[PDB]
Amino acid sequence: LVHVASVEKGRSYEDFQKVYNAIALKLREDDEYDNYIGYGPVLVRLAWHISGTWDKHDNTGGSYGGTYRFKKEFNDPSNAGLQNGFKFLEPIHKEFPWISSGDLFSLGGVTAVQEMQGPKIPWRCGRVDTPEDTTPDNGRLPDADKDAGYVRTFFQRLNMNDREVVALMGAHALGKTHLKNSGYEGPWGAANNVFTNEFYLNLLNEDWKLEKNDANNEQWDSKSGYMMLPTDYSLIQDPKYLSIVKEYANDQDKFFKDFSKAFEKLLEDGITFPKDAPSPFIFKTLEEQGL
Ligand code: CCH
Repeated sequence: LVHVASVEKGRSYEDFQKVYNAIALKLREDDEYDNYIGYGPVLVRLAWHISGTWDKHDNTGGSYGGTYRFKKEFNDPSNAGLQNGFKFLEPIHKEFPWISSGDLFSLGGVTAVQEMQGPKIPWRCGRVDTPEDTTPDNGRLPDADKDAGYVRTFFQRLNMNDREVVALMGAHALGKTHLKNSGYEGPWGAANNVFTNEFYLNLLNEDWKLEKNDANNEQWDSKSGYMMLPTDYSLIQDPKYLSIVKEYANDQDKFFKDFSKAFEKLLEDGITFPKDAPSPFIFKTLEEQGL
């Protein structure tokens, strides 16, 4: 399996910037979502979910194919709640029908992060919609009631090392868990719609109590009213993870750089970019454009 990136016929950066801007404008507009959190977080999760199905062993899954659009993947239990992100993007697609699905899903994640004050994430176009037949089976996404060993092992399937894993996990500063969706309830911090290193700070500074939730699952609860998943928690239980956690808790800049690189990589896994492919684009935020 080889997935070669093929630029949408006759489209350029400017063409992408527009899709970006549309998404960005809509985020700005549809702010009531999830008790005023906004769709930022959900879009970041969508991009990660369409990308986390990848399997470095046989190259199946990953963002390339836009397979999320198919029932199999769409109805994946680990995907519960992602439909709100889809529905959000649907009109955008209608407006820009020439964009491939994988390109759209992934671009919304990039837009989200940058509009939420995150770092700039270089992005590449070229994903090609694939047939229903290429939809990976359910079960490729990670479970939350596990530990560091599970996490290390899991992430390896996507080629991510310790550092990448910790960086990537800081995405948990955003949004929250929802009982009805995953069997977990509560946010991980206070500024849930702004990109910061809050995650690490929380993990290291709160007084966490393990408790069972209404779904009968364990989670670490803080007095402040925050929560952490077992998998999140495991980042402080593991010696190697822990020092990275500390480094990020100490330097947001470092965090941002590392996050940026890992996120791109995560979104570009399983894809082959020809020599003549354009460089990755760095989009301007609304604010940078005075819009
Ligand atoms: C870089 C992206 C990223 C990584 C990587 C990543 C990795 C992990 N995630 Fe996550 N995720 C976000 C981004 C990332 N997460 C974001 C953002 C959300 C918030 C969504 C929302 O607020 O609707 C978000 C929500 C949840 C939910 C809540 C679902 C609900 O709505 O009820 C669960 C459970 C959960 C489980 C795990 C586990 C397990 C892992 C890996 O081990 N994540």
